[PDB]
Amino acid sequence: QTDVIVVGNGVLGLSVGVEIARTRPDVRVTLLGKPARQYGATPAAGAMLGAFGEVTAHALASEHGRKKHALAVQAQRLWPEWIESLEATGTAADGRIKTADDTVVLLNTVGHSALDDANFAAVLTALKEANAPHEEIAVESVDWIDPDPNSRPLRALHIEGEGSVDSGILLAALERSFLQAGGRLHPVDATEIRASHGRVEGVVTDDGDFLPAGHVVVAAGARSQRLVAALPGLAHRIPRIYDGVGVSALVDTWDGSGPATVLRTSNRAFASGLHLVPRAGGSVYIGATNAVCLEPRGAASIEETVFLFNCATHQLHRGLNGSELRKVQVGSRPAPIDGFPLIGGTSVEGLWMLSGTYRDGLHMSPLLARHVVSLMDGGTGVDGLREFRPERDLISAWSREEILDDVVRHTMATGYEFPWRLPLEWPHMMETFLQGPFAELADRLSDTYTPPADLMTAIMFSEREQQDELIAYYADVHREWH
Amino acid sequence: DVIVVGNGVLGLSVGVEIARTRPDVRVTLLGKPARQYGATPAAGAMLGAFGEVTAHALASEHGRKKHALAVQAQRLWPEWIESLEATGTAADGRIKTADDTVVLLNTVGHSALDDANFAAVLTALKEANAPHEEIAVESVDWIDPDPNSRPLRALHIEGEGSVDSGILLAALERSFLQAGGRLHPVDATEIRASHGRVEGVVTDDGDFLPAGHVVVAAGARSQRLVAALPGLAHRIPRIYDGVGVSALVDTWDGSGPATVLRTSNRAFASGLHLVPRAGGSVYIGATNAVCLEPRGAASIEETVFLFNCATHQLHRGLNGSELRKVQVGSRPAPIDGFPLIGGTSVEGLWMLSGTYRDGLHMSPLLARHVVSLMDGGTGVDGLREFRPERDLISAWSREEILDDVVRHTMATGYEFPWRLPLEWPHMMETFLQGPFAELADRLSDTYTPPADLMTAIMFSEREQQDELIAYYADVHREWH
Amino acid sequence: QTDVIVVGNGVLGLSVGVEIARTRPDVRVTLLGKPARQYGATPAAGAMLGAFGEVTAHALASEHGRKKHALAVQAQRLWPEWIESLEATGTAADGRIKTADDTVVLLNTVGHSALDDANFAAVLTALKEANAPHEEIAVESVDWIDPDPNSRPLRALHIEGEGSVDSGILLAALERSFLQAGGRLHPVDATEIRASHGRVEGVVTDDGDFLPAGHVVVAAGARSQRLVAALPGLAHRIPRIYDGVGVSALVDTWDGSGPATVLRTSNRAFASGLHLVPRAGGSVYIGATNAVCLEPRGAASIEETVFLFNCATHQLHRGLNGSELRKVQVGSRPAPIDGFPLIGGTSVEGLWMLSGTYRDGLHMSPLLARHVVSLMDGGTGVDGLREFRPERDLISAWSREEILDDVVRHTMATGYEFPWRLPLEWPHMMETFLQGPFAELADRLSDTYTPPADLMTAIMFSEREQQDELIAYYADVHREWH
Amino acid sequence: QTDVIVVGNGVLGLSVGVEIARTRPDVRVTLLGKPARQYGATPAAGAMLGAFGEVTAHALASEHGRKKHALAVQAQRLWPEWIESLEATGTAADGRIKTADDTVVLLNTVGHSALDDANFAAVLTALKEANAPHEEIAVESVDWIDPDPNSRPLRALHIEGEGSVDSGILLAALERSFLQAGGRLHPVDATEIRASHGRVEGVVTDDGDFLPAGHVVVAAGARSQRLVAALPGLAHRIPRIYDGVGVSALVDTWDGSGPATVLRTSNRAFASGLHLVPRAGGSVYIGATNAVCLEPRGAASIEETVFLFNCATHQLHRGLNGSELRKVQVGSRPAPIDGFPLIGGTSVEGLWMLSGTYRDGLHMSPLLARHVVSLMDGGTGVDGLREFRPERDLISAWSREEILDDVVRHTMATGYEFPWRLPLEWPHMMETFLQGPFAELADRLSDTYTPPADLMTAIMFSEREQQDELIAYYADVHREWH
Ligand SMILES: Cc1cc2nc3c(=O)[nH]c(=O)nc-3n(C[C@H](O)[C@H](O)[C@H](O)COP(=O)(O)OP(=O)(O)OC[C@H]3O[C@@H](n4cnc5c(N)ncnc54)[C@H](O)[C@@H]3O)c2cc1C
Ligand SMILES: Cc1cc2nc3c(=O)[nH]c(=O)nc-3n(C[C@H](O)[C@H](O)[C@H](O)COP(=O)(O)OP(=O)(O)OC[C@H]3O[C@@H](n4cnc5c(N)ncnc54)[C@H](O)[C@@H]3O)c2cc1C
Repeated sequence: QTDVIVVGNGVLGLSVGVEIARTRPDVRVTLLGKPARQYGATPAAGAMLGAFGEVTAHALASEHGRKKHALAVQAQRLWPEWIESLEATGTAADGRIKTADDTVVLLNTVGHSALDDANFAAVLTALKEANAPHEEIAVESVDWIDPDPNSRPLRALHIEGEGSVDSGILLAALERSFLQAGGRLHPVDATEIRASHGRVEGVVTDDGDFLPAGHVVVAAGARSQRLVAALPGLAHRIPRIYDGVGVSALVDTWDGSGPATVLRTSNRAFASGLHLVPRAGGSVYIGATNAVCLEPRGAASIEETVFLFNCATHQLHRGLNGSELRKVQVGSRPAPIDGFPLIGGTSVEGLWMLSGTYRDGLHMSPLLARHVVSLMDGGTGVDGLREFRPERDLISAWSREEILDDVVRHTMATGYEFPWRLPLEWPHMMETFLQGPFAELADRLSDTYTPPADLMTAIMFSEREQQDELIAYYADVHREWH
Repeated sequence: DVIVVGNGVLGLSVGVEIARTRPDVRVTLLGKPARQYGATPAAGAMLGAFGEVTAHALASEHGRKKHALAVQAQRLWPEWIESLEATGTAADGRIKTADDTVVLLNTVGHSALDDANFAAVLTALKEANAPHEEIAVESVDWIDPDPNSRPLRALHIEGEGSVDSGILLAALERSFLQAGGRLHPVDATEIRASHGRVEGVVTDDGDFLPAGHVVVAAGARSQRLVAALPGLAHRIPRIYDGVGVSALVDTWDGSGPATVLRTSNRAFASGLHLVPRAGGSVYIGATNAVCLEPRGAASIEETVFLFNCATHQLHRGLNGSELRKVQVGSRPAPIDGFPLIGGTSVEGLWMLSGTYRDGLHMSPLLARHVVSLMDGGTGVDGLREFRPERDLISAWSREEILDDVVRHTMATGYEFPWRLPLEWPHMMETFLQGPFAELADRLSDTYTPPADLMTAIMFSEREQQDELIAYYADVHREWH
Repeated sequence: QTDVIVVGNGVLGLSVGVEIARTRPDVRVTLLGKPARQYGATPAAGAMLGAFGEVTAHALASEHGRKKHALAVQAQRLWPEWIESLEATGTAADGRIKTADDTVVLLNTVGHSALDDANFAAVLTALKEANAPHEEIAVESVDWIDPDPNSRPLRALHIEGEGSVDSGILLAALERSFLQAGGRLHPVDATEIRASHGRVEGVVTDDGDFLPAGHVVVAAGARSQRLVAALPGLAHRIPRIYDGVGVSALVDTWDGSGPATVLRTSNRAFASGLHLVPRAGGSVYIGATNAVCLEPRGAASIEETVFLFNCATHQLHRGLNGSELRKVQVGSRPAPIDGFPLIGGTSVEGLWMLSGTYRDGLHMSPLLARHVVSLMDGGTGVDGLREFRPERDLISAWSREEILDDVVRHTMATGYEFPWRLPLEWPHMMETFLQGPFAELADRLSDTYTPPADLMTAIMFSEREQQDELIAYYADVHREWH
Repeated sequence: QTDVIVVGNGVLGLSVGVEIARTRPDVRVTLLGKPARQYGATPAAGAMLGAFGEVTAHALASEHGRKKHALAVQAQRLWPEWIESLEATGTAADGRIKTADDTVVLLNTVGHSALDDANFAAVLTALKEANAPHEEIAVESVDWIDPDPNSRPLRALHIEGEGSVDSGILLAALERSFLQAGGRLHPVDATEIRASHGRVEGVVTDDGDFLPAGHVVVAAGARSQRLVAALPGLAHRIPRIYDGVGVSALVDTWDGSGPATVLRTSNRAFASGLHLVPRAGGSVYIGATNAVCLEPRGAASIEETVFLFNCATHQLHRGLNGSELRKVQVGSRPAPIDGFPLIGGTSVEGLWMLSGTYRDGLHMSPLLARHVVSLMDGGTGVDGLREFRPERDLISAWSREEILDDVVRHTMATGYEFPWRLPLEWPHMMETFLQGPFAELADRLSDTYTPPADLMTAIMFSEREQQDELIAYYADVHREWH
């Protein structure tokens, strides 16, 4: 037997683990990661099986964005049989993975017209282009919702067959399915990947042990690039992944009710958004904030909890105000510096990566897992994932001008989403005075690379030393690839 | 001899029609250039038929009849304007200021009014086979709202436009004089009648003017003038002052929209609209408060609310624009919610009043109706329920009005817009129901005032409530 | 038996347990209660040693209020030697009970003038009458605070020798001191007090056991009256105690700093308030909401968490916005139906109660513990606590008119404290329409008893069946005592 | 000729006209100006006799500011006898000039701490230094006011003998007193001052006439510099005066009541402020906005009317909300480009100026009139007016750094005064991004001159062509004086 080590116990690590263990009787597969799931994105997720719900005008204006969207639409088709195959290893008492079949997208005025109006139109267009079943519906026909009238939706979009899963029941089902197929769970973290003669030898663990392997799959979420970056040359050949720190909450509803569908807005300032995912047992999930952090953070800020709760109680259901808080959850969306995932092989024989999936790795997991396992078996996996190979020059999916327009719009959107109340001249004054500093920052960081808006705002408000370290990083990447 | 009492749109419109149709008779029109409490000069004005539609109005038979008359009036306006402009020159300016209207739906209001009323307007347009289109908000020209106050739906109504009310008044006066009418700039103090017939009018300079016909179109003063005649105090429904505040603004860049911009009718028959004017001016309107006594000056509250709504919901550029005039006028507000149009039990005594928000729009139809009746005709088919000598109409159940007055009260909050703890609205709804139910039960066993008047009565002095209880009891005695 | 059983493991149970064990070395004292401390007030407390800080105009306008205040002033004097005696049983690593020596009371406009202006004046007058060391200080001289300018204080009052304790370190010190003095901890709950021939026999526990005793001291917080009410006649002779559900939070500050003093407002709508209590290790405590509930609740509502966080970030320090949330805490202030504590003996020989202390049982604990132990030893304990004996007709400390004025003012204060933004006619309209329903409720409940504002609002918005049950309760109490 | 022509019929022109006519009975004094008083500051004034009420920390931090304040304190002493001398020419039935004897300054939180807190402390210090009678009073003792509780004052300062006049009754009394003393009113405007051989010959009027004179006193408000600048060399020797456009209103109060004192805040963003001046007959005056405009404007903007009304109804009396609006008034405060008035003689014999008095020309009028008449008679007038001579290099009363700090604080104050509601990170973000653009503008305008904050904000948001014209102006002034 030829040993495979999967580093990471989120949706991506476990999904690849399950696929390898089921497909490869010739391999012993060991999966690393602790039950604490420190900084874990997956346990903090609702989660929405978001393909069309995730559409933004800005994403679909780039070739790379359209390619990512096509993969999300393909992933949706795999979910019914994937769920069936995971539930089959359990019993009724393990609970149901699927919590909703459909999604309603709501349009209210608690946000920027330049994001919410543009994104609602882009979602409609993407659905029509895909010939996907959907209907614009009367807001009056949306069941369950009880918004503040001043925060109410005036348009609503029903998307058929775009639903949600319980992320906790999914994780439990993946672990159980992994064990059933002969996989071994080793509850320790990788400290170091060992390689020599251009080949992986295995992994040093944080209990001081060494585990030998012919294949190492890195699916360590936001830690994935930092782990691989220690190997020779790879610090400037694997795009950096940061922590997209997200806050969500589990609430026991006042009357034990919940909506029959996912309820969501389109993506909002700096890839945040508002949604409610149904759960069993009189619980609802509400999400979810997003802030790119240059270092990991495992606790919610006061600001994040207040913003999430204020949005949900005003825009979705005022009944949530009197509902009991059961849990505040925090996890790190793996946020790639060039805005696209890191999926496939490396220049190191037997070294694979599955990371940088940001807001929709959980949704894409069955497709991504099958792609990487096909590559490991000498196949070509899924068409169109070649552009997202982990060992690459940074992608430039947008012009600097497009990103500078976007970062100012997203900054203004943090105001409109609050929502603020300002003198009417103040917004245009702030727009005018935001342009110059962001243009200056972009010019200073690099002659060739521009970070997307989500990362550019984090860099703008970081320490001088952190900005200078990123200037050096971008210059070493340019040197490596040009 | 014919005497028209009142120099608003209704008095002058009937004056012009009489003078043009009866060249053998002397027609004299009373009223002063000051136009004290005058509704017409304070109007934009919108030729609002479909724009005026509410779910609540169209749920009553009387409301559907009023709406049918508004739709009929629209058809008369192009030829009416042509006939008034024909008596003038290019230099008098144009009566028509816009051909079309855009209705905007934003969330700066109550869902129970704005969502219901937008759906009712759409249905009314489709039922009437009126040309209209739901349009993308992005395609509405000129507007620059606060994003948190922006519309998410917009409705283009073709051939529903606006007039300059000042140029209309000047054109009516000029057309009246051209047709042989006489303007006598004094007020009527008293209508003289004996042996069941009008003799004429005593004026406030002490003179007596004889007449075979007296047409009362004195706006909110109309019923008080006729109520002095024997028996008529409890046979002519009372008319109150629907005090409205509007403003003329010189825009920062001299621009204006090509269409009327408006919301549907809001709390207590207020609303937000912009009517285009010539010369880099726009009209913004308009507040509404039923007052048991007349008021000729704007409150601070009314000016701030009108300006706040226009700058946030229509165009932030209006914030830096110059205020040219704050206008105040009294919408004639009938106690039973419907106009007073036609003849009386007194031979030669006619009334044209109680038109509230849309007398100006209905004026050519109403003028032609009353002139047809004066000539022995039957005028316009659907006006019979709105005869001025009547028992008070009960167009809605007490329950419907109690639901409406609580919704309108809550709408004053959502329209501000307020920011409150989330439990407060349901708490206020619960504690508003009892007092309004108690007031309604106390006022009368049979009559219920509509929401606009019920809120004014709720917050009036005990003595004013008791006087209204006596009024309602004397009306019941008279008609039952 | 000369055995003593203390029922409850909060500050009051443990404080009386320690005093009994130290003063009666020949007797076995057993203390009941579980480490979970379900609904526990003490673990959720900051806690402030609040005497002058707790002063309201409304409390000091009643004879009973002035008597309660005199006891709080007396309790303050006991704290230095009490803390010394508790720390003496531990070592350096157990940490310090005292976290601050002084308090600053802040006056801002994020509240009702009828509460905050009246209460600030009452605190000043109480300090001057007691000849207590204090100073009105310039707001600019208050260290650490960084309020939103629109939420800033314009007056500030320094109170010397009014400080705070770490409630967690206090509980650990009381348990350790109890063991050191020969006390036994039995981690089970009392289900039933056994009595016959007018005398306590002991306690049935929830593991089915029977523990014999000559003395039973009930300090079970908000459960105290429900436990004793099962004994013959006592349902209408021991005033009911409800749950004053309070939400607080532990925050790790952005820079590890904290204030050197307690920072607080005066008591606000329905005995809520805003305060920050210093803690060791770069943590601060923020508190604290209050809602009287007719049934217990062990979880924070969304509303409570948002209100607490919004007040602290605007009125105390905007830096708390970016600070990490470590814990949301929930506990039940024991809320007596007649507004005064239940301290002393009963008509049942050997049955004692220490409860109904609402906002300041922790502060009064050393005085209350010494009072009850003196009574148990045949003394008269502390002068002025005989009015607060647990077996009594309901106190009527205020006229019905005073309470109706108070409940409308407190209702309006929930608006001003938010703070709301309303059309200027709405407040007077709401005041006018609130008076009638509260007058009607008060008249319907009883001809003789009026619940204080905090309880009256809970009864106003309770189910018809709960109102009717309270009407019957008040009628059975009147029958028993008249 | 020994004939005197006064150009201007505001408080300054009429005050100097009265003093000349009374002191020189042997000479013909003619006063020009029309009853419309186009752009007139005086008729739009309340007016407050503001000396201590006008104190700001920023003004008193400069030597020129302390000199201006000393003149305001000296002017206050003249008012009782000045009023007596004007009322003596009339009867009871002419009405009373004085409408209040005293002023209450209110401190609320509807503003920037960096202006309102600093200015309240500066007012207190200035009063103590001048030995002026005053008292800090309980807010509860301020009669009449009925603020929104969230907008209420927490501190109040009673200033004795700092009152108000009815500006309309003052103008009528000055005209009557002028005629009584032999003055002639000629209701036309001056178009041109004629001078040759370094001496005034007289004035061309806008009806084409020529009026000869040995003395011409220019008190034409904001038109005063434009009139004199036409004479040879004077275009860069007389500092420019702009229009400080101010909006005020007359309101008939709901019940005919008014306060017994002036009610005011200290000066606020860009020399705006909130005040109520009592009037006879159930009327109150409310003021007053301020905006420096590079061209005159005779109509109120929507923004100005809403801001004035919102502040008065929330911060002074909610009863004003239901009160009737009688008149919106607009006048131009003469706003000198270097921040100080233009008072005294010129290089042209017999040519005098009284202008650039901004917020307190009306208050200073009796002192300024006496100063100019003393100079015309060969005296030295009032001590300390020498720096404010009209023919001068632009004053630099503050460092560029002081003005840049001030303009950012005033910009932020437009937010806090609204008052806005924003996410807590936004204010520091806006402060950071406002500094650079104002620093850049200041550096670009001139190497030596810096406009005060009120003018700098108007220049920042003016057209490029208007900025360039001001750069040229500053360079021509530097050339003339260096
Ligand atoms: C703010 C506002 C906005 C409006 N907007 C619109 C709009 O968009 N569309 C629309 O269709 N309509 C609008 N209206 C007007 C509405 O249609 C009215 O119902 C209509 O204008 C009433 O006309 P009237 O001639 O009956 O009354 P008025 O216009 O009030 O004319 C009555 C006249 O009679 C005079 N008078 C009083 N007593 C006497 C007496 N004793 N003798 C002689 N004369 C006397 C008065 O001084 C007055 O000039 C608006 C009104 C207001 C106040
Ligand atoms: C948010 C908040 C903030 C506060 N802040 C302050 C402050 O700043 N200053 C101050 O002085 N005080 C403060 N307090 C506390 C206040 O003084 C309380 O009145 C006091 O803590 C009550 O103590 P207790 O021991 O009576 O009750 P608790 O602390 O409730 O203890 C009772 C214990 O008995 C247990 N129990 C219940 N039933 C049984 C049973 N059948 N058998 C055995 N055990 C049982 C419970 O689980 C619980 O642990 C605060 C409280 C809250 C909720």
